[PDB]
Amino acid sequence: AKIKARDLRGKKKEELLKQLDDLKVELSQLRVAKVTGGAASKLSKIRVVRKSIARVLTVINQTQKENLRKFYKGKKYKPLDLRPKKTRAMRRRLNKHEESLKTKKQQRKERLYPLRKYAVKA
Amino acid sequence: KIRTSPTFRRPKTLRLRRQPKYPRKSAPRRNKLDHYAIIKFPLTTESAMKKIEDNNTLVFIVDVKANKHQIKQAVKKLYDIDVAKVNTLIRPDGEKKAYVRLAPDYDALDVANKIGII
Amino acid sequence: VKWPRYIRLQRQRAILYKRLKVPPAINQFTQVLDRQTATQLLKLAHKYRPETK
Amino acid sequence: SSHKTFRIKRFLAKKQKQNRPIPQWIWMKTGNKIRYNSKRRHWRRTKLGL
Amino acid sequence: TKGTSSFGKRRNKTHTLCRRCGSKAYHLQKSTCGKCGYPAKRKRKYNWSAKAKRRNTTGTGRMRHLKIVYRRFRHGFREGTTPKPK
Amino acid sequence: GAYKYIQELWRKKQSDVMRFLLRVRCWQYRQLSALHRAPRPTRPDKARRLGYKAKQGYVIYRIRVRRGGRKRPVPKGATYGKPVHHGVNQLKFARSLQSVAEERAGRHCGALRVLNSYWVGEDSTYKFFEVILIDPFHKAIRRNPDTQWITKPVHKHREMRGLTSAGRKSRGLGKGHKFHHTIGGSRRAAWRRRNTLQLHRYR
RNA sequence: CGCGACCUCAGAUCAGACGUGGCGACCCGCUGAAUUUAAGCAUAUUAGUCAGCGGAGGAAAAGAAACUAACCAGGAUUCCCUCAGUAACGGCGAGUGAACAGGGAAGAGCCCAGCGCCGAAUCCCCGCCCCGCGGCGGGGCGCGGGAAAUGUGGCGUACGGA
RNA sequence: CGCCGUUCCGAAGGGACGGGCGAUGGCCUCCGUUGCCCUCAGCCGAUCGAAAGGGAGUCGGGUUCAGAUCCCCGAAUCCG
Ligand SMILES: [Mg+2]
Ligand SMILES: [Mg+2]
Ligand SMILES: [Mg+2]
Ligand SMILES: [Mg+2]
Ligand SMILES: [Mg+2]
Ligand SMILES: [Mg+2]
Ligand SMILES: [Mg+2]
Ligand SMILES: [Mg+2]
Ligand SMILES: [Mg+2]
Ligand SMILES: [Mg+2]
Ligand SMILES: [Mg+2]
Ligand SMILES: [Mg+2]
Ligand SMILES: [Mg+2]
Ligand SMILES: [Mg+2]
Ligand SMILES: [Mg+2]
Ligand SMILES: [Mg+2]
Ligand SMILES: [Mg+2]
Ligand SMILES: [Mg+2]
Ligand SMILES: [Mg+2]
Ligand SMILES: [Mg+2]
Ligand SMILES: [Mg+2]
Ligand SMILES: [Mg+2]
Ligand SMILES: [Mg+2]
Ligand SMILES: [Mg+2]
Ligand SMILES: [Mg+2]
Ligand SMILES: [Mg+2]
Ligand SMILES: [Mg+2]
Ligand SMILES: [Mg+2]
Ligand SMILES: [Zn+2]
Repeated sequence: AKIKARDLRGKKKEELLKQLDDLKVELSQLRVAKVTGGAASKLSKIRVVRKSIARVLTVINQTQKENLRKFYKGKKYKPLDLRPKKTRAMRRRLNKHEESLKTKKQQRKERLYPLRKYAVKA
Repeated sequence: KIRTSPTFRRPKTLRLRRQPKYPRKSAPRRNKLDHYAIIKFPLTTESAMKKIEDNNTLVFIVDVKANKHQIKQAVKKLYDIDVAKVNTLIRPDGEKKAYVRLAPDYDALDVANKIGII
Repeated sequence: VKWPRYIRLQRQRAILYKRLKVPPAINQFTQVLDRQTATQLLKLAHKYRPETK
Repeated sequence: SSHKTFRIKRFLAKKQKQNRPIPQWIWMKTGNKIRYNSKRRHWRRTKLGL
Repeated sequence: TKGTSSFGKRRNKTHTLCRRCGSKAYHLQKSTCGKCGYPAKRKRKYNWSAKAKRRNTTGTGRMRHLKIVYRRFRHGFREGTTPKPK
Repeated sequence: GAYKYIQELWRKKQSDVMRFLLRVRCWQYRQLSALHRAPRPTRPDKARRLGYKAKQGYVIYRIRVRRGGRKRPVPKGATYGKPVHHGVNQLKFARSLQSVAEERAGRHCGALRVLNSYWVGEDSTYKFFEVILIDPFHKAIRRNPDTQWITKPVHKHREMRGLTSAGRKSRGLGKGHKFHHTIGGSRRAAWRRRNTLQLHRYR
């Protein structure tokens, strides 16, 4: 009955919110136990329940972001958090298309005078 | 048409409300101070027991950021009781202690047994 | 009225062009067509306007 | 003083919690060298400076 | 009486904690930091104190974000991909 | 070919026509702020031969710089040294006023790139220059191959590193026997090369 | 009086972008001493150096001659060797002090304004369709909006060009 | 880097009883709300600056190992 992220992948949002609430109720009881003289087993359960709480929130956040990215896939403007991070300097670079652009004067020069392959006899 | 005042003032011009093409944040941030966050654990000292028995008061350690209204609403939802008032102090070690008094139709001594304090 | 600075500036610039001595090369442009000649000149020109986009 | 700012009352609280002896099970740790808390403070011998 | 006797009259603080660098050098009457220069936008720093620059340069702190960049640079700042699933 | 007539016209700065225009324009420029966004180039022909193009992303700024030399900013004129360094007046700044004008436009509009500048007027107190700047992120600039060079990070604040035409004139660059000071790209570069001891392994 | 153009100038939590701060070994632009040497010291030296301010990048800056030369000539920039502690500067004192040629490392060349000719042939942005979409782009369609004749694009730039 | 300056070279008001046009609503009756227009408008200086200055309104009794004009009991009061 341990919580594993794989088991949680396909579930609905409200189903995970319910599962989250049960763990949060459980942790609060354990925190009451921590000060009323609960056995070592209950104390050790705190860390197990805390990471179970993290796992559920992780799967909720991940699932929500996955669908937001699908939502904004075809959109021109996306939320700043859905745009590539990279580094600040790399985000300000000329993009792929802009770097490939050449003036018509340079395109004609390359067509008429392409660098050739040759050899010189020894 | 005419100016009855020698002063010239900037005329009022239309100011449109924002209509973003995209939201800067994809999703709202989750509430990190929900009810389970506000109430950390109950205090079980000798003076806390006196509060329960004599003053119909529960003693909780709560998040320092929480206010009285938040504590009152969290206590009611978590344990399904009614609260008369809340007194709060911040302890010398930084924790916030809440002196929660229950309505006269509630017995803090009974409620403590439900919570597990007693 | 105490007008904004930009209003005072363009009005005081119109007074300077009257107050100062304007060379004929600049002053030749104050002489212009009358409305009746400009209307005829503009109606004929209206018949040769460049084609729009 | 009694008159205190939240920021000062919070700085003082952290200085209060660091003023304790080390746990005694830290001694049995495998590669332990600490013998005691060498960062103990006394309100009278040395002052916090703020 | 400029010595021992005059040391008893000092009970008014000149500096307090600075909210930018955390050092007790925020002059209260001048509203300025003697250490970091707050509220000036730029950080106070001089080359006649090398020792002071190495006390609070980059690396002396947490490197919360800069040390993940050093990990991300070794893989070309790849984004939007994951290892092939089991 | 009007740009040819205008160029010749702006060479007769002591003619009655141009004296009148310079005088009233200097007056008008004097009633505005020391930094002022100009709707269009006052000198379209001079601007364009300095690189300006009449397309979106190019902007003009008029900068007013006080005329005169550099007074040493020492209290009460005391320099506390040897008589060789007692000068307070008659000292001159290493850079021109046009270069200072670009620097003041570049600092104000930090998101733009300063291209060049030119002279539009002066009186006893002020000199007036118009600075040509570029928005390096407008797509009329990024998508033009012939102006992509200035959108590079290596070209940030050209006016602040002596790279503009007006800025670079005070660096003593140039080819030939008059410019031995900057062999190596700069005065410091020449100095370091000429003042570094090369201690080869085998010496 | 009103209405309408343009010009100049404002206000917006208007749509979409961009700058700020840090680090600073190396790099560019400024500003810039005095200890010190001169057996004193003021020019000089220290030194365009320390300190101070600004701006960057993986390199920077420089760079395709308004050059060197005076030869039977070389041919952008940068670096190394040498030129050379030399020509020269200097209370001609103390001290300071390059370049050209020659040999190597590397090697790469180009683009505007202008003058002209092409029906502005040019550019940005919004809407819809296809593609691609974590470097937001390509194709198509809009009696869609704007910029731009106060000049965008193509040809063309001193080696000449049309 | 910045500094001077604090009303002095500034188009410095995002407000209001009332009225007029629409859009919506609800105890849809008739009243709200909202947008625009009309009308009216000095304050003339952002902001910071006192645990002794200005500044509404809490007193009695009991209670702890250590807190109380703060807890409990009783009786009041100001502001919205
Ligand atoms: Mg061309
Ligand atoms: Mg003491
Ligand atoms: Mg003081
Ligand atoms: Mg100099
Ligand atoms: Mg050159
Ligand atoms: Mg906006
Ligand atoms: Mg001496
Ligand atoms: Mg001696
Ligand atoms: Mg001496
Ligand atoms: Mg000297
Ligand atoms: Mg020198
Ligand atoms: Mg230095
Ligand atoms: Mg700096
Ligand atoms: Mg910077
Ligand atoms: Mg970098
Ligand atoms: Mg470069
Ligand atoms: Mg060469
Ligand atoms: Mg020799
Ligand atoms: Mg002599
Ligand atoms: Mg020297
Ligand atoms: Mg050579
Ligand atoms: Mg070779
Ligand atoms: Mg042309
Ligand atoms: Mg040539
Ligand atoms: Mg106040
Ligand atoms: Mg007070
Ligand atoms: Mg008082
Ligand atoms: Mg009461
Ligand atoms: Zn500080």
